[PDB]
Amino acid sequence: EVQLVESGGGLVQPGGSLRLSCAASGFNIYYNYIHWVRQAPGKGLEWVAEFSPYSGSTYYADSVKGRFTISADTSKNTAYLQMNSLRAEDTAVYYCARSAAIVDWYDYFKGFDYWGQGTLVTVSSASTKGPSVFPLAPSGTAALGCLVKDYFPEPVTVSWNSGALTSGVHTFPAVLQSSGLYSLSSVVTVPSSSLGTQTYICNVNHKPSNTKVDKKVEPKS
Amino acid sequence: DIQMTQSPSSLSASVGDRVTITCRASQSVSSAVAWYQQKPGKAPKLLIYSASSLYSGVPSRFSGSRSGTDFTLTISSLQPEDFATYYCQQYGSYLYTFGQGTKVEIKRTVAAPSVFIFPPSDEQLKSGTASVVCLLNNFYPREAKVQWKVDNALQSGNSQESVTEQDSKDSTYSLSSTLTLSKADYEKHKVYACEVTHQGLSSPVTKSFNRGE
Repeated sequence: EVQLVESGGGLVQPGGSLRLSCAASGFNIYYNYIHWVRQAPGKGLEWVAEFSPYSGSTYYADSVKGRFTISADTSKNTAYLQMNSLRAEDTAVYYCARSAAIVDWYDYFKGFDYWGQGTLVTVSSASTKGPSVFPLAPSGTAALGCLVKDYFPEPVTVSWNSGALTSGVHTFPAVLQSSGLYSLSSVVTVPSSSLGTQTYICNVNHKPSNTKVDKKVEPKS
Repeated sequence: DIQMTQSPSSLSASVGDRVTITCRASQSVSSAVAWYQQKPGKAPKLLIYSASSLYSGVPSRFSGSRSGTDFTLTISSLQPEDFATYYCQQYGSYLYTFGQGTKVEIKRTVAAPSVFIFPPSDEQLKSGTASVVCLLNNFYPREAKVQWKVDNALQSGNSQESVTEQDSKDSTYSLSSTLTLSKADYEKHKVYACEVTHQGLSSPVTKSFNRGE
């Protein structure tokens, strides 16, 4: 079974460098075409590069020409994408895709057949900051939640009641504040009668910084 | 600011509908147009390749056709698993380009949002910043306007929105607007309001509060 595995992404500073690797299985990448496609958060797909080790030809999108170099190593059946002079707009999920060899000169391009799961690359001068979790005060059914704020980089997984409360939860997509840090909210809708007896604690998980926070929510006086 | 790709356009449809997404391709001789399907958090999946050929494993409701320069993707009977984002791909001048993106969305009756406004937690005021959030729970369509009012003064530029993905069964959306203020500016005003307008609201709904109950 053909599989494409991306790796190498993470946090990089503006003007810094990064090198992604696309380890392939199930097929020999030699005669085929390896591509790199990136997708900004909430945006569409953008092809950036294509490589064919048989012909050695490298083709890049105009938005990355001169900064991105695509290559491969047939010894390990792995392609590479070296990114130099990285800018903030280069922050995206980077997929590596495979295009089959030109077997028919009429149907010369038969689409990007298989894709990888993609690796996230964040270009920002911010530092890895732990999330600051704050409770959302709950004033026929009441609404409460948690506000996690000033964390970097993405993502953050939020659970409720150690993963036992799932019906009615709303973990919103994160927003990028002007300070370069991320901030999202996670609300929930639980009956007001069970607000005093049943305790509601949100489990905030930031794996980049290894910060586990369990903040309880209670109505103010 | 510097957007590298436009956001995916929306298309409201019901299950069983017949949809046809057109891809304007000036490179008609490059009839290698391919269509892809992408769902939230997942990688794109090849559906149509070489303008009209069906990829191995894709249901029969998907079809591709080319009429001169216009390439189309047609779903005969829209199914619950078909609501996703669809991209068109063109190969031209040694460059591969993807389309803008068409997000097929489930259509339902209009549902007014439930509004809740939450003052900041005192642990945050001690940090030096105030964050008032406004919750818009379970509404349709996703088009909603949130206006922050500080002492009956209309705000702009000191808030950020965030809308969730459509619910699979309710077909609803949820918005969270976070008004961020400093500890000094927050203590200088009393009433903070969150005005919400929607298609299902004949009049704007305001959920407000006073600093300190």
